[PDB]
Amino acid sequence: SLALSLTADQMVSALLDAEPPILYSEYDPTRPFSEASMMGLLTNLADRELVHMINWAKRVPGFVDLTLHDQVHLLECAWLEILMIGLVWRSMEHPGKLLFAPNLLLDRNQGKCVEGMVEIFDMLLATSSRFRMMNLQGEEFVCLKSIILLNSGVYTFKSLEEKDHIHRVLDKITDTLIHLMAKAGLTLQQQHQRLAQLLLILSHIRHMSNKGMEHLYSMKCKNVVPLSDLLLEMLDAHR
Amino acid sequence: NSLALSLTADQMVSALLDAEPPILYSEYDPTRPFSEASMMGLLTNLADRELVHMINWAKRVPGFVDLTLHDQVHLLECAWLEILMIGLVWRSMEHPGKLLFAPNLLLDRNQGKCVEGMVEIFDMLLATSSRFRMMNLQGEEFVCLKSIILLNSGVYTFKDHIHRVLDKITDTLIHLMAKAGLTLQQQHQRLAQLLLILSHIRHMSNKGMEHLYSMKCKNVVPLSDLLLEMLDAHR
Amino acid sequence: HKILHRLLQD
Amino acid sequence: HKILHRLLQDS
Ligand SMILES: O=S(=O)(Oc1ccccc1)c1ccc(-c2ccc(O)cc2)c(-c2ccc(O)cc2)c1
Ligand SMILES: O=S(=O)(Oc1ccccc1)c1ccc(-c2ccc(O)cc2)c(-c2ccc(O)cc2)c1
Repeated sequence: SLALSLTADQMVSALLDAEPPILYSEYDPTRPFSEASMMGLLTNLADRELVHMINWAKRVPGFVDLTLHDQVHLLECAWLEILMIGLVWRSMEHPGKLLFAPNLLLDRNQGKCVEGMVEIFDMLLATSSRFRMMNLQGEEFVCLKSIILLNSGVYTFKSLEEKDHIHRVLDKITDTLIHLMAKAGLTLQQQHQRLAQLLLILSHIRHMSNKGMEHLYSMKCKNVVPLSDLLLEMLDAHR
Repeated sequence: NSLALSLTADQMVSALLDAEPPILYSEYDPTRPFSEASMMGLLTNLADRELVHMINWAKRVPGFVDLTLHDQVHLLECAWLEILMIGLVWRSMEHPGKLLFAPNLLLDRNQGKCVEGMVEIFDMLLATSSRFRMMNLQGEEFVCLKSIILLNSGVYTFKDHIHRVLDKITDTLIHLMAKAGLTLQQQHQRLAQLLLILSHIRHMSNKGMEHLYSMKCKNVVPLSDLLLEMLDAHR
Repeated sequence: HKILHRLLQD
Repeated sequence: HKILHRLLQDS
């Protein structure tokens, strides 16, 4: 395997070079908002982000070593977690707003246009504000996003050697995060604490995804917002 | 100022160990064959009684009493199923392939199929228990993880106090790993492994909460007022 | 009122 | 058969 031979610095540069681009929305400022229109813009946006996410996942160290069936399952379980942490990341410098796209910046007042969507909006905001207080770095973010990809579906799959390889890569990413924090001047006590703080946030990202996933069920059944063929397939993988 | 922060690592461990709730028993009827109604009857009765012990355990968690009553209610509401699940997983460690709900109630996955959707969460619980087994999770580590869940799961749905306690527990976890002889690299690797399992415990609780809400909607078994109130504020 | 309130104060 | 399995498989 190549991923296991990589140094921490090589891991970071590989992860940074594989960053997907920040796509634009079809949002028209002159046009007025409806629950169907806003969710349609978000659904159109996420459906395009998924294509880049799929090709970004191929670039994550160790991901191609996995069987194809495990690649499907990892992405099927983690796709909304990854969309959400990317959303939260690019929203750091915008307090009280979620930057879904450079042309789609929303506050929680506009998130109330969708029923029940206000509660998850506040959690994303709190997560984004939390990244601000921590001064989260881009090198730490790409580690966290890769951890989600490999971790969120590993305990829900007789060759169990697939999980050992995943845990070895996960351990390598932990080594990477620590290496980054040590360069920033943090003491060993500060390194462990920050490391714990970062990974605890992933627990909240799992919670937001689960909640968001069940909200996407309702819109599917409600049928007011059409869902793309790819998102429908990613959806019923959870339900 | 909170007393929990002035505690040392060993003082933290002892306080958590001393506050461990007891392992309760299910009803003593020998009918090992189960139906959907008798399965959920035994579990809801067991979990109701565990909840009373959890609430008194929570008050003993260093730093938890320093919070307002409203903040305490919020954390327990958000974390209770997670805490039940990590307790179940913990005491199921030495029984691979089975879940020890009580000493007199040890179930395998074939019995999980009695209730719709139980088997999916059952397997996740078994997977978590085997994961703990392969890691050789110690009881001192377990009580730290459980208190982390209590203070973390609801912290972002509300401030520096809880985060100062969370750092303290992290310090305690590392302190425990340093005593057991782990190197520096093994310390932060194991810390990360333990905390990532918390993401899956959160996942299992979310899916578990969805199904307890359907059992409420299905009226398969009468639910207690306390359980119904815990089910609320999750919808 | 919540039962949980009563149980925490006891 | 899935779109996801297809996109992953493309070379
Ligand atoms: O279930 S939510 O909580 O509901 C809302 C709706 C509006 C405002 C706030 C919350 C939520 C939140 C975020 C997203 C989303 C969309 C794009 C993206 O890149 C990241 C997240 C999405 C999302 C994800 C995928 C979709 O196809 C459509 C929407 C949903
Ligand atoms: O969501 S489960 O997977 O099972 C299903 C599945 C479908 C429909 C209804 C329930 C699950 C698993 C574990 C528990 C439980 C109970 C006690 C305990 O100490 C730990 C876990 C519980 C639990 C928790 C609280 C209760 O009042 C009753 C049961 C539930």
